[PDB]
Amino acid sequence: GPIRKVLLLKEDHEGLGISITGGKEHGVPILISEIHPGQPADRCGGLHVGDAILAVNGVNLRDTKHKEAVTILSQQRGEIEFEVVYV
Amino acid sequence: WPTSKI
Repeated sequence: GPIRKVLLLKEDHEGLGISITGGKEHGVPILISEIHPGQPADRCGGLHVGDAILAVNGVNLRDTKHKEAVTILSQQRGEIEFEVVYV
Repeated sequence: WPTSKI
């Protein structure tokens, strides 16, 4: 599908509300495997199971290992821009 | 593959 830019708003007491799988060491993108109901990704409306996370706040995640992506993603605060694509 | 909740 088309590459999309999606905005997520979260407070500091919350996580993103997504489960991710995949990563470069497995030869696949960082993939959303769950959107947790009522948490920030669900509330933002534009992120879905099966989306590959290509970048967050301008940081490329296309070639990131799983744990690298966890560190980068969990560092982001407040108004967070995602670049995603569903395949 | 591993899965992480974040």
